[PDB]
This record gives sequence, structure tokens and C-alpha cells, in this order.
Amino acid sequence: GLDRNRQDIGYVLGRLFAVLEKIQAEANPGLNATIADRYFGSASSTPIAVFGTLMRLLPHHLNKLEFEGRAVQLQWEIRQILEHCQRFPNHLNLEQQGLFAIGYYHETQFLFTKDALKNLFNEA
Amino acid sequence: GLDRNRQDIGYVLGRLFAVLEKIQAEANPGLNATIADRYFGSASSTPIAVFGTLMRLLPHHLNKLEFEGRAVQLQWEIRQILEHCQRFPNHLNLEQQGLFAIGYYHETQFLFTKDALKNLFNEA
Amino acid sequence: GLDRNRQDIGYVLGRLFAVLEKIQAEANPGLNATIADRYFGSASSTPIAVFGTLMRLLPHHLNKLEFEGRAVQLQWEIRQILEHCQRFPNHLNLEQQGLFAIGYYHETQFLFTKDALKNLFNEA
Amino acid sequence: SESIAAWYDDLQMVRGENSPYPEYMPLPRLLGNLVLDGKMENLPSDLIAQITDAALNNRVLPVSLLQAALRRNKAEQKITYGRASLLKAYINRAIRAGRLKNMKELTMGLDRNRQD
Amino acid sequence: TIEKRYDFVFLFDVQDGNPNGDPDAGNLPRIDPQTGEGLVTDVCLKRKVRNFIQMTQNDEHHDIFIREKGILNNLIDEAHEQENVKGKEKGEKTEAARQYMCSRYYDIRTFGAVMTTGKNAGQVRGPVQLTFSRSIDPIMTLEHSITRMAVTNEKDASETGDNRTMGRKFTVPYGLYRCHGFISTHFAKQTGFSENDLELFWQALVNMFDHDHSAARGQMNARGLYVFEHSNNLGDAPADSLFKRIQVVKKDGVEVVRSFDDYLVSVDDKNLEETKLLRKLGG
Amino acid sequence: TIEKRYDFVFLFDVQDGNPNGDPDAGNLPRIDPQTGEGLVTDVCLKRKVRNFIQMTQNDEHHDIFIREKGILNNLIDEAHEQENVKGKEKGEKTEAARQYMCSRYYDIRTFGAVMTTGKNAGQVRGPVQLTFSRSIDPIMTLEHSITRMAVTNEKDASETGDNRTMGRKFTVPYGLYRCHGFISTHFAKQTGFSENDLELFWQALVNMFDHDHSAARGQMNARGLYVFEHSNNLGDAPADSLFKRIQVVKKDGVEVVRSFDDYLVSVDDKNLEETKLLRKLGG
Amino acid sequence: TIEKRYDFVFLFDVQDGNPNGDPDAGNLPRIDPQTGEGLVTDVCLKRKVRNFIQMTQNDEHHDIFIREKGILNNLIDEAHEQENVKGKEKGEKTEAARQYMCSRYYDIRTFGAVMTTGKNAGQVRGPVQLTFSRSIDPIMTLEHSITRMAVTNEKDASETGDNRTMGRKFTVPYGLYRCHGFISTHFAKQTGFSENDLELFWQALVNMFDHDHSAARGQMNARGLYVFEHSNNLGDAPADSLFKRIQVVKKDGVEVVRSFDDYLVSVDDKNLEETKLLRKLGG
DNA sequence: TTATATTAATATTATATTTA
Repeated sequence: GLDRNRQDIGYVLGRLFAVLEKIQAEANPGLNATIADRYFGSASSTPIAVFGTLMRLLPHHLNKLEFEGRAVQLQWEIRQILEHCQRFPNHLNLEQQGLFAIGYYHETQFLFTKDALKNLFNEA
Repeated sequence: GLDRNRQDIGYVLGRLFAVLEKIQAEANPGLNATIADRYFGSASSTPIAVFGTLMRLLPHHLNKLEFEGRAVQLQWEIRQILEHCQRFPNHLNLEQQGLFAIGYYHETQFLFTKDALKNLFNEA
Repeated sequence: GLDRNRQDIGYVLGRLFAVLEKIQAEANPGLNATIADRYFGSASSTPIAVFGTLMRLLPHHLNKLEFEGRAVQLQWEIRQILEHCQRFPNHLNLEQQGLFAIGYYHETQFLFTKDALKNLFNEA
Repeated sequence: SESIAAWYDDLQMVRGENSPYPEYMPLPRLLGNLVLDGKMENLPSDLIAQITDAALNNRVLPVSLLQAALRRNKAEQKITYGRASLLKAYINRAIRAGRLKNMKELTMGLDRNRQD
Repeated sequence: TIEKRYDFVFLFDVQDGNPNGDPDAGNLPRIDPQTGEGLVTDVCLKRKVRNFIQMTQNDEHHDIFIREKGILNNLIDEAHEQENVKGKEKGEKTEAARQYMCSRYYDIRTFGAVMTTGKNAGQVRGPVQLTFSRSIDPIMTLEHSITRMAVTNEKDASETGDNRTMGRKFTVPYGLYRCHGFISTHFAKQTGFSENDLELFWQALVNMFDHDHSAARGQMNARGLYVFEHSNNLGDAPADSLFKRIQVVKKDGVEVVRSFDDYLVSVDDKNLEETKLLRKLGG
Repeated sequence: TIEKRYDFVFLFDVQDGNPNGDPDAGNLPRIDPQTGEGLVTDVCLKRKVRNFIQMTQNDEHHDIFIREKGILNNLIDEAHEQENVKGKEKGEKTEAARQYMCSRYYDIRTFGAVMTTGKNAGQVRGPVQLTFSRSIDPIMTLEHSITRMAVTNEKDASETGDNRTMGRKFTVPYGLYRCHGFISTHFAKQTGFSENDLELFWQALVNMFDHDHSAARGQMNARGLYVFEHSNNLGDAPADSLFKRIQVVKKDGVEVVRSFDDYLVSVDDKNLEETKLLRKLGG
Repeated sequence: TIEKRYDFVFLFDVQDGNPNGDPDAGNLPRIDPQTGEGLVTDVCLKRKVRNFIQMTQNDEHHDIFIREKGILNNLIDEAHEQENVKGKEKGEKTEAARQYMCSRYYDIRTFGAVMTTGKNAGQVRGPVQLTFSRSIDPIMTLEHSITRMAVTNEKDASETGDNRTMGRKFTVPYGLYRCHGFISTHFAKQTGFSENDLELFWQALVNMFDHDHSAARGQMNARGLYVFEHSNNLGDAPADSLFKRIQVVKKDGVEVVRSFDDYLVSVDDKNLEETKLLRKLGG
């Protein structure tokens, strides 16, 4: 249940936010306010607002990732997502509004399915 | 009485709304207007309208969940539902109109059956 | 005289409509046009027509229920009914046509038998 | 009288207060609920001449009552006392003859039971 | 009376509103269950015609079997107070009353009337016979929950700090209902339904939605009235083979319809020219 | 008279309407209950063929044994006021009356008629025997509750001014009724039912729904008239071994039908030509 | 009353606010699902009209059928305590009460009112029917999650650190909603809707958004009110053919709208002058 | 022919997948 080549900017941004929070929640798993808890509200609606700051914020999570290769794992799928994101849309369309939540939970599943990211990375 | 792999977008959205309100009603059980009481009318008919906002609104309920692992429990089945939701449909089809209420109450049963979610999560 | 596990979609929809009107008639007992008086004609024949709207309309009755636990009582048996309803059928079959009225009055009896719902809920 | 008594006890049917219907309803007026509109065309061989033999002798009322009484029930679009009573007699004697196996004999009153 | 058998496809849309409130068994737009296609009873459009004629004609020989104060047996027992007071010999008395209220009521001439109710005045077959208008594509009824800032009854539930009566405004976001209708000359012989009565009926189908407006029904319009005027009293060709001429489909790529610009109303008058006149009155 | 025996399958559908209301069941369409499949009495189609012949023929030798003020004993007694007033010797007076009622009334010549009633006119079987029309698939009778903004006798008029008598409009959202019929030659000899009367009947079957329209029927059409004309006065093949050649099924992937485009009518004229014709009169 | 049928394209806009919260969708502006275009209900604008008339009139003959303490049966019973307490013979007692409303209540004179509720005061259709005002282009409902620095109740978290009940303030960042309205003299004459009442309605449309200001809807503006005045009780042109004359589109190269200057409202009065009068009250 | 006034109505469930 993840269309890795969907190209729906809402869906690719949802996927991107899912991996962003996956990294944040693997950077420090004990986290009061993940970017879902603090950024999702606009990441789903105003991707330009956060997703700029979400990637100020991303390399530092990739650093904080304990398993230094896991950082490559997750950064690679950030790039895989962002190939489909020619631009962070100013305001997510309403279709795209919902598809962002779709993407968040699709890509979150893809990340929490056991071998998926580590596998799918190894076919690149 | 829950087809977890139904793929009927109305039914998966009903399931999704059921878990969304389960989280809201476990976030703060003392709640005047759950998302059933304020969002269901269109979630059943115009899923793009709310279900975007329902998931602005979701990570904050997952935070407000007292049992921090229960948040993972419910978010996991949100993802399990959303694998079956390639998109929040603009307007739910009439078949899907009814299947949304079906999903709400099927998944609500699945959540209020005692061990079901905690079990079914542990087989993932 | 109620086969709670009948699985006859007409009968389960009749039961569902009976509890829906029970909630409406416990939401505001002083009611000019209950959903029997306004929806039953098609709920018995075109369940997709109303039963979508009947459950836009349901959480608001559950709110209007004065006894907040009575709302759980009735919502629980809505879920118990809807486990048997994999879909609101487009048009109720003629057998199912009659079984809807059967269900309405069977479940209406079950609701107006004194302790039945409050009991049967407590065995769940 | 044990055959006419059983005729007028199998034929007993509910009546309210000031019911215009006789306590024991006369056969010609009873058979007049089977007839087209007035009791002369009720078949003088399987009916008026055989209901009487089925009444004078406590025999089984012919199927031609269900058939005729039902015909008039859904033809007059109402069940006159006399068609209800005559059907009660038929079905009671069909039960008593083992011609209607599972069913149990009707009573005067509404059986707020009977599952039928 | 008319002498040519008209069979007309009357396409009418509802831009945002409740086309035909709905089954009264429910009140969300009258749907065909299986398809989800909206239905508009023939009697709903017949009432739009009736209201149009009632506002427009305001005339004797065009009365209607009117609104609320519409005890029909009053208007029927009124028919038994004419040349056929009683001298018309009950057999043909009802026929004379039937002719009187055909002549008087454009309603009855155009659409029938079960007048066999009061001082029985015959039944009229109603030359003009609209059918259930069923939307081309499933109407995606929106069921807009509205509110009222005012409770209706001084009930127990007209509570302290606010009197609200939420209520619901069901609406078809758009639906192009299709009303096959048949005008039978044989039954216009029995009412005197005239070519002028029929021109009034066409004027009604075209203009009756611009006048019967309501909060419930929103904006609703006569998107097309493609009549097939058969050359003769009989059917110059089977009615459905003519209604297949007016083939209405969603446009090339519109998944859902929002306006009449989302509907190719393809119309081919290629071979009906045999003896039919495809009079595209409404669009 | 006809010298071939015919067995026809007459597929006719109803799109949005009551094909044949069951008076026993409100007015909701006749239905084979234990299978839900709709029914349209043989008398219903015989009626619409009667209406068609009364519509088109308008001439003696094709009367209809007729509409409301149709006291049948009046027509029957007209038979006994003929060349056979006395000259036909009561025994065969009724037979000469049969021959008359068959000559004049196409209803009687084509379908039968129980005319033993008045000045007894005999008892015509009628060469043309339509069967009941059992819809191919369960008709999903919609029972559209409608409204009237008018009432009848000022006894049901409202205690306020708001008169209304909602009432109910049963419609079959689609039903492809299938009427097997039998043109029996042996009784065509009795009634004088000729190939001219039979061609009238075929026209009537094809065009009997283009003309008998109601607010009740909505839209009924004659989706096919496959006539098996046997070589003999006898039957070349058993009638049902023929009717199974017209296999009408719901198409591949339709949950339940909504138009004739949802039914595949496969006609198997492969081997019936043993001595016998199949003419697809209607479809 | 009024003698011209009007049809007005009432374009209004929401600058930053909730034009019409959807009770079914929280307080989100009613969107059209299929297109994301905002919907402002019939009754949202009708209520803005009512509130404006409540502000400006403060007299008899312009009562409002009213706000919070608005038990409507109370006003309806007040109608039945009038010149028609008992002199109006229940049949037309409701009609006389309905006329008392359609005198007192500019609400009911202008918009209908379902008054069949209390001591039945009739059932007013009301001339002016505004359609669901659908935004020209998809409203980008901005779901502004706001904070409140005080909890409402002693809820499950009115705890140590702070009292907060954040919630959301849904705002359309801009949306030029396009109401369609029809003013039918045929229902004015029923409700006594006067020409002066219609001018009250016009002033109401152009000024109701300067007064029903809220935190919810922020800044809202009657951005154009193009009224087509037909000469007749009947319409010179179809209502929709008139509403296509006021075509509103995003301007040259605006990807999305953040002001009215992003909207080009092209009126098309080139040919409506048949006998109509396009008159631009609001723009 | 008759008859012709409201049953029932108080909480289900609820503790972490993935991470070379």
C-alpha cells in the first residue's frame, strides 16, 4: 500500500514527511514532539512553510541517527521521494491535502515494514 | 465482522474514521464533540473535506494519548487502513457512502473488542 | 424473537434501523418525524439511500442522548448489527425487503425489552 | 348434539361487545360468507350440502372451505366473522383429523402466541 | 386535440440543489439504488409544469388541480355543476365531467387525473406522460448539514442558551436528469389536449425550472428538450429507438459532473428524418 | 384463419415504472415472490394489445370488447341482434354469436373472451395466448413515495389548510419481462383469426408499449418479438425447446440490470430450421 | 408586490475566514468535494440578509423570523393571534396567518418560511431563492490551528502547566463565492414581497457582509450583485443563460486567488437587452 | 360494530512496528 512512483505532490510530500519523522524518531526515539506533533498540521497544508525547515532539520537528524548506515538508508528514500517533488507546493491542493496524510501513513508503513527500506535501498 | 483487507474506499475510510475517533476518544475521553459529532457527516460523504484536517488533528491526539504505546497501537492500524486508501475520494460513492458507516462501526467494534488491536498489532 | 446473528442483510439492516430510530427517539423523545417516519420507506428498500445519511445523523443523536452511557449502549449494538452488514445493499432483496421490517420490529422489541440491551452489552 | 356442538365450538370465533354476529352463527349465513354475494351458489355438492354433512357429523370440513373462504377473504378484501369462524372450524378439524399436522388447533381468542 | 405522437427526451439538470425532494422515504435526492443515479419522479416534473401553467395561464380552460387549498373532490364535484348537473345519466355523466375538467384543467388535459374520487368524474389518461427522470450520471448528493438560528417548537429540547435546529439541506452538486416523456395522440383525443396545450407544455418544460425555484432545490434548469414529433398518431418508430438518439454521456474526461458543460448531449437526427421531426426545443 | 402455429417470445422491459401492478399488492408490480422476478399478467399485455388495436384499427372487424363503459353483455346482446336473432336455434345461436363476436371484435378473434354471459355468445378460447411475463431478473420494485399537494374529498382535507395526499408510486427500476405466447392454429380456425389479424397482433406486440404509457408504466418497451412459425398447423418442435433458443441472461458483469443493455438476448436459430421459421419481428 | 422577475448573480468574497462552516465538516468552509470549490449555503446568505434586515429595520413589516430566542412556533402562534384569531376558518386560517407573516416578516416576504409547524401558519415559498453559493475556484481552506490560552471546561487536561483548548479557525484565504438568486413575482404576489422589499434585499446583499462580521468569517464582502430584471412575470431568458453572462474567472496569470483583483468578473450584457436589464448593484 | 393514548433509556476499549 505505497505507490512509490505516484507523483501526486501531496502523496510524495506525505511520504517525505513520513520519512522525515521516521528519521526524527530514529534520531532520538524518546521525543516529546515529533515533527508530526509540531509540523504535520502545515506540512499537510502549507508544505513550503515547514518542508524548508524540515530539511534544515533533517541533516541533523541524519547525524543523530545512531546507525550511520541507517542514515544513508533513510536519506536515500528521502531522495527517492523528492525526485517526485519538483517543488514544495505553496498550499497543498485539497486532493493533495488528503493525499499528504495518505503519504505519511503509506510511507510510515513502508518504513515500519521490517525489511522494506533496507531491501528496496539495496536494489539501488 | 471487519474486512481488514476490503479495499472498498468507503469501508477503509470508515475504518480510518473509526480509529481516528478512537484516538480522539482515548486522547481525551471526556469530549463534548468527538470527530463523529463534528466531522462524520462529511467524512462519510466528502472525505477530502475532513480527512485532511482529521490528520492535521491526528498526531496531536496521538500525543494526548496517555499510554504512549497505545498511540503506536492506534497509529499502526491507521497505517494498516491507509494502505487501502490510495486517495481520500473527493465524494464518497453511494455504495461507499454506506460502506463508510459500515467501516466506522466495524473498525469501532474491532477497537472495542478487547485484545484485537493489541493482538493484531503484535502480529506485525 | 431476535436472531442477533441472522446475517440476513435485510434483517441486520432492519435491526440497524431499529436501533437508529431508538437512538433518535431517545435523543429527543418528543419528535415529530422519527427516521421511521421519514427514512424507513427507503431504508427498507434502498438502504444505500438513507443508511449513509442515517449515520451522518447517528453520532449527533448519540450526542443528544441525555444519558451519556446509554449512547455507548446503543452504539455498541449498532456495531453488533453492522458486523453482520458487510455493505448496505443497493436495493434490498424482496426477501430482504420483508426481513428489514422484521428486523426493525425484532430489534425494536429487543430495545424496548427492559434489561436486554443493558444486559447484553455487559456480556461484551 | 355432540356433532353440532363440536360444529359450533370449532366454529366459535371472537366477538366484541355488541357484535352484530350471532354467538353460534347460522350455517346459511355462515356459508353466505363463502358465496359470491348471496348464499345460493355455494356448490351444492362440496359445500352447503357437504359442509352440513361435515357439521351434522363432526366430519372434516372440506378443503373447499379454505379454498372458498380464502377466495372470499381476498375477494371481499375482508374476513367476515363467518369466514374467520368457518376457517377456524376448518383448521381446527383439519388439525383434529391429522390433516394439518404441525399446527395446533385454533382457539376462540387471539392467540398472542402461535408462531405460525 | 393533437394529431402527432410526440416522444421527447427532456434533459434537465440541477446545478446545486435537491431536484426532487427525495423519496419522502428519506429526503436525500431521489436515487436509483443500484446506479446511484438520481431519480426525479414524473410527478415532480409534472408539478413543475403545473406550477408553470398555474402562474402563466391564470385562466379558465387552464386550471391545475391546485396547491394546498386543493381538495380535488371539490374541483370534481364542481364539474358536476355544469351542463351535466345530473341530466347526463351517470354512465356518461362521469364522461361529461371528465370532458369538462379536461377542458377546464390544463393539468388534466396534459397529464391525467385520477378524478374517480368525488362525484366520480372519470379517469384521464394524460396524453403527456413524463417518466421518472433519472440522472445521466450518479448524483453525488452532498447532504449539506445546515443550521437554523431558531428552534421551531417550544419543545422540551428548545434549551436555555441557544435555540438551534440544525437540520439538513440535501443537494445534488450536479445531476443531469433525463425525462423520457410520451405525448399520445390517442389519449389527447380523450381530453382535448390541443396543439396549443402541447406548445404550452413545451414552453412549460423549457421555462418551468426558471420559476419553480426554492431553497431546497437550488438552481435547476431545462438543459434540453429534444422532442420527436412522429408523422402520425401511431409511432413512426419505437420510442426507445428514438430516445437512444439523444444519448447523453459525461464529457471526454470528466470523472464527475459539475455543470452541463460536463455532459456531451450527443444527438443524431440522421434517420429519424424518415418521418420524425427532431424538434430540439430546449437545447 | 392462420395455417401455421406460432410460438413467440416477447421480451418487453420496463425502465422506470409499474409494468403491471398487483391489485392484491397495493399497486406494486406483480412479482414472482419466491424468486422476486416480476410478473406482468397475460391479461396486461392482451390489454395493451387491445388498446393498440382500439387505437389503430378504428374499424369494424377489429373492435375490442372494450373500455370502461364496456358492459360486455351489451356487446354480447348486440351479437344476438344480428342475422342470428332467431334463425340460429338457441343451441347454435351461441355458436353463431361466437362467430360474430369473433368477426367484429379483434379482442375476441385474437385473444379469447368469456362471453357466455348475457344473451350467451359462446366461449371463445382465442388463438393468441400470451403467458405471464416473468422478468428475467428480480425486479427491484422501487416504491417511490411521491407527494400530491392536493387532497380528495373534504374529509381527508387537513385540519389546517395544508392539503396533501402523498401516496405511493411503485416503479420497477428495470425489468426485462419475458412473455411466452402461443398462436394456436386450432382455435384460429374457431375464431377466424387470420394472418391479417396476426400481423395486426405482431404490430401490436411491438408497438403496444409505445402507446400505453402511464405515470405508472413510466417507460416500457418491446425489447424483442421472436416468433417461431411452425410449418404445420401442429408444432414442428416442442414450444419450450424453442423458447429455450431465446435465452435472455443478464450480461457478463451486471450485479442487477438497469437497462436492456444489461441483458444479452442470445437467439439460437441454429437448427430450428428443421421445417420451421424463426422471424425476429421485434428484436 | 413586485412585477419583474429577477435573477441575480451575487458574487461575494471571503477574505480570510470561514464563509460557511460545514457542520458536517467541523467548521470547515463547505467545499464542493469534486472540485474543492467552496460552498456558501442558500441559508448562509439568506441569514446574512436576515441579520442585515434585523439591523436596519427595527420595525413592524420587517420582522425577521428570528435569531437565538427564536422559537418559530411562538411567532407562528403570534400570527394566529391577530385579525384571524377565530375569524378565518381553519382552512384559510393558515392562509391568513401566512399573510400576516408575509406582511410582518421581511424574512418570510423575501425568503420563504416553513411555518406548517406551530398553529400552522402556512408554507411560504418566498420569492428570493439564493442557490448554494459555490466559490468560483477551489477555496484553499487554510485550517488555521489557533491557540486559546484558557480552557473552556474542567476537561481531562486543565492540568498544571497551562490551560489551553487550541482548536482551529478555518479560513478561506480568499474565495469569490458566486450565489445565484431567483426572485419570482409569482411567489411575491403570494407573499406580498414588495418592490420596496426587493430594494431592501438589494441593499441587504450589498451591505450584509459589512455587518455580519465574525472571527470565524473574518472579512467578507459583497463583491458584485448583477441582477437581471426580466420585463415579465415570466423570464425573457433562461435563468442559467443569464447567469452565464456574469462569468467570473481567475485573472490573467494568477495561480491562486488572494484578492478580488485576482478575479475578472466579465459581465455579458451585449445581448440580454432583449427586454431584460442587467443592473450591477454590487459591482 | 367494536377502539382510540408512550415500552426503553447510565461507558464497549485502552501499554512501542522499524532501525547495517
